[PDB]
Amino acid sequence: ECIILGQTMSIGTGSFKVVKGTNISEKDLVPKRCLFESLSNEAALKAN
Amino acid sequence: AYIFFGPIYYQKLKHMVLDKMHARARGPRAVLTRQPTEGRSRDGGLRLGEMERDCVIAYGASQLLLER
Repeated sequence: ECIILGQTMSIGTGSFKVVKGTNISEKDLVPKRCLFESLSNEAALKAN
Repeated sequence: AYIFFGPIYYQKLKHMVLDKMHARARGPRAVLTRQPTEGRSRDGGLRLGEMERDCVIAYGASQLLLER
């Protein structure tokens, strides 16, 4: 019922998957930030 | 070795290769069409039956099933 629907069968060759490594590190995946909320959270709690 | 030589009455039959070479690329009315003299001799043709579907399961080739 995968050759009728045109799907790949679960046995033989389609018993696994190949996926491609992105070869990326955690240094490029950083939340870059400069003076966004450095004071907008500071000037909202003074005596209120 | 000594070789057995002499005449034999041979005979040429029907069933030549010029009216049996049959091929097809894409679409109906195949481009290499044989002569239409079958006479209760439909031996499948350019098909892929369920007996041939069972042979490629034993190989395990899953990407040839979707292609054919």
